[PDB]
Amino acid sequence: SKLLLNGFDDVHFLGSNVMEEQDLRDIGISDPQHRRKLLQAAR
Repeated sequence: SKLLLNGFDDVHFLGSNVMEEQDLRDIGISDPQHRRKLLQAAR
């Protein structure tokens, strides 16, 4: 039997996870203050 679904399942979940992990860290890399800290560093 193919039994491909049994394997893809673990993947179907990883997706939402990879987003939840990047969505929680993005808030810190997209913060407003970042502009003030990037301006003095880029200047």
